[PDB]
Amino acid sequence: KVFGRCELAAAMKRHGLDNYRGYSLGNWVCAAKFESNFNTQATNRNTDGSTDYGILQINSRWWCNDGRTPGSRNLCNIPCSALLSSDITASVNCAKKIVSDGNGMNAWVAWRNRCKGTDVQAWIRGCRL
Repeated sequence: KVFGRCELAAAMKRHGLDNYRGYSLGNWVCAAKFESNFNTQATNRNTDGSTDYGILQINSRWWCNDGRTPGSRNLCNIPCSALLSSDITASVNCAKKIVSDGNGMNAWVAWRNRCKGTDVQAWIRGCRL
């Protein structure tokens, strides 16, 4: 599924991401835009044998099990395929753990390259939240 910008913002605010750990809703919507362009089925294989899954591109090396990532851990205790659902619940709950893993939102490279330090409030424009 491909979320409209405000549609995703609503879904995220609904799952408690607005201001979570000090990160405004805009930060999350912006991370989502550049990590997967709001596509829940988005996937990117990495050169280290891992794969990034879903709307927030969660990595299989440490966060979910896809059965084909060497020395992989499953800290979020879920199959990576669960991160490809139209329901973002799984991704959000896993994301909540990642953002508290000692690097803030820096865990998402796209957020770091395209959202950090910017006027992220613009990603929430036009949304009746």
